[PDB]
Amino acid sequence: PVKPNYALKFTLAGHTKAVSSVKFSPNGEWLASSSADKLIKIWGAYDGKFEKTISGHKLGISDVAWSSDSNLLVSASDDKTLKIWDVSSGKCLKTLKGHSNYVFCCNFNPQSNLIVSGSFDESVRIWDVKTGKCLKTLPAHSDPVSAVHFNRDGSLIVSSSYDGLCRIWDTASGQCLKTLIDDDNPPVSFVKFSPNGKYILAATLDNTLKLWDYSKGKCLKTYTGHKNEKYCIFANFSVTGGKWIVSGSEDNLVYIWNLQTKEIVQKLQGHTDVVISTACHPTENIIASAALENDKTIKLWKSDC
Ligand SMILES: O=C(NCc1cc(Cl)cc(Cl)c1)c1cccc(Cn2ccnc2)c1
Repeated sequence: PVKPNYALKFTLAGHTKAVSSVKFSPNGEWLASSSADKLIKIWGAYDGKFEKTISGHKLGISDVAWSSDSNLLVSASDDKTLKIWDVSSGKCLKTLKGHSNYVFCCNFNPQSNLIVSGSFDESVRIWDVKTGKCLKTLPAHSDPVSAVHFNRDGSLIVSSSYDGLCRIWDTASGQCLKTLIDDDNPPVSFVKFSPNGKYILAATLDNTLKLWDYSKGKCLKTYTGHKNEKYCIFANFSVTGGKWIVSGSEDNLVYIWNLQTKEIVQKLQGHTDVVISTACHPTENIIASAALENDKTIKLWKSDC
């Protein structure tokens, strides 16, 4: 497989405002979406069929994340709070209060007993799932936080911000172990670990994605061609078939790169506004995508490799 062949299979309509994020469940059954319309929705991952709507937040939602057993959800909202949800019942189990401004990004750790979050108050907080109380507050940045992610065994946390920085945090201690500085520092709009945990993928608002060896502090790969200067766009590692890099773009397209050669191998067309979020299915060659206010739709593409 030197090139994939993703083609549209389903289009998922429902949200009455801009979509903010989409995520696949670990067991591979479901797709979850958050939106500016305060709502969370669940969809069939193979058939694109609507399942249910989960409500509660008093303002818009920017992000959502699955637990490892596909039974819980955490969400980050403009009401300065996070909420933990039981997917089956639709009940709100906990309401994480702490941040003093918009909560923008969230994630479970591999063990799924902890939750990390980033906020416009320029901080990162570590929460306990069962008690719902905050364990650590990290003075991470001097600008809004754009992304937070656990590594493979949950021992590390990576974060990014509009201040231009990427930082590695020890989960147990809460100490700052590393700070990534390039030749220049444009705002970092996204970051996350690699599946093997050796690398991080970082995006900056100068239309550029990069692969970093964080321990040795050097850039290994660079990916360009798309447009990204205003929005924090998600990016993924595609591992089920060919080894690609997936990301949205401000020109209403989904870009797919060959991880090694850094070549654009496929560009997906269909949306009518900025593509803000993408995700990759855990066992099948399926990609999900979502778009902003003028579009409001979610799309499911499938490939043979
Ligand atoms: O780009 C956005 N706002 C502009 C912005 C962001 C920050 Cl952090 C700061 C400023 Cl000043 C302006 C945006 C809004 C809603 C949903 C997502 C998708 N997403 C990405 C990560 N989590 C959700 C991105």
